[PDB]
Amino acid sequence: PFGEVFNATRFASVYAWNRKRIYSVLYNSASFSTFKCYGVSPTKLNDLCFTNVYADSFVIRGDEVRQIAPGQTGKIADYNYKLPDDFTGCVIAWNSNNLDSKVGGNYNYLYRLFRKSNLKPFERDISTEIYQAGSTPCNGVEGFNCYFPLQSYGFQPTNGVGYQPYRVVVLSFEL
Amino acid sequence: DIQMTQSPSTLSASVGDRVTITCRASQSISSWLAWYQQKPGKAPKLLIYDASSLESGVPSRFSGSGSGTEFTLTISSLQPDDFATYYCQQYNSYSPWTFGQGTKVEIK
Amino acid sequence: VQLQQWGPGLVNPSETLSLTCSVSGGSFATENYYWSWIRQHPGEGLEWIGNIYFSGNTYYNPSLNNRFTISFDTSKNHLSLKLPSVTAADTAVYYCARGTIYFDRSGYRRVDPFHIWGQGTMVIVSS
Repeated sequence: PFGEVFNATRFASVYAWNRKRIYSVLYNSASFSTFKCYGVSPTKLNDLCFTNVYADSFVIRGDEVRQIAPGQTGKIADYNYKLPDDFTGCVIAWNSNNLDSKVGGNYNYLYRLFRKSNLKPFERDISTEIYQAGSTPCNGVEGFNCYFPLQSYGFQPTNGVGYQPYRVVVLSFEL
Repeated sequence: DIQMTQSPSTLSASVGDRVTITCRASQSISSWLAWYQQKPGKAPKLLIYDASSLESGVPSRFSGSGSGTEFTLTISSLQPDDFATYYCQQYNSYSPWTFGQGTKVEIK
Repeated sequence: VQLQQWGPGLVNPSETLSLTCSVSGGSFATENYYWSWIRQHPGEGLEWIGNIYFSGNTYYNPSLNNRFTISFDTSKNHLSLKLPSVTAADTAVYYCARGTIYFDRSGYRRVDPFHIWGQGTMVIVSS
């Protein structure tokens, strides 16, 4: 049932990506802006069987699409999502400017920032915790080096194509 | 097999000016071209790929376009950090990969 | 991830050159990546030596007279470059890089340009 995943209305923020447990309709379509697979060929997917098929979905900025790949680096890859170096699956993305774009800005979707340690492959950190700081306790923001660990996107109806929102879903196969 | 040609060999400009560079190929290539920048005594870094795709983390003032046998690299507004050497490289699948001659930019 | 290089700084005018490149925080054993060697003569452009893929396949530069050699070392997870009988024209900087391989929607196989580079190594031919 891929329709539940590729046609849902509510999506999750990148710091709290959603996981699901489970082809010609996919690779014959032309709406998808990006379509890349690692370790396997899309045309050969009908000739194999697997026990597990996971689907992960979230929304990110258009400029950050390149970060969803094995061996990449950046804020999203370091603190929000991370693929192994021997990943096996596909990455799908398409423009979503007609949705998730309100006059004045959405400020609904968030992304983590100022984390202290890089994430391990396939893990999520969702709880808003005490603010990142130095050697001094912090319970607010006054702390000139104290910062709230989350930030919000500023999606608006008019912006550069690089700043428009994109919906992305990642498929994983394992037996 | 395949060969390139860059021009101009040397270029002079000033802060805020417009700069254009052209990379030409001997035979048609299906947009498999990239641009690199190298500072004196440092390893290069990637700016453009597929002749039109921008690299992650590089400023938006860089742009490129073209296909087939003519390509261009354009800088909208020169900054003090944009004075360096630039090279064009192609990674076609039917011939060995090769680099360009390079072009240099300096302050007027 | 970081790449480190190891090599001799001086070499006699007719001897064997040996370089080594490595990685930290990862591993070479992966069918997603590929490696290459680049060199640059003093005050000149860059030159491409060749490529090595997972499963040990290789692809060299025809312009060069297949003097070079690229190979893995699974006992140490290193990659090395070999050049015997060096001459005066072998003084340059040498780089090791990495890339990525993926499949297209149509089913073809494509490649990405280099995106990780080493610090380089300088070698001189003594006498």
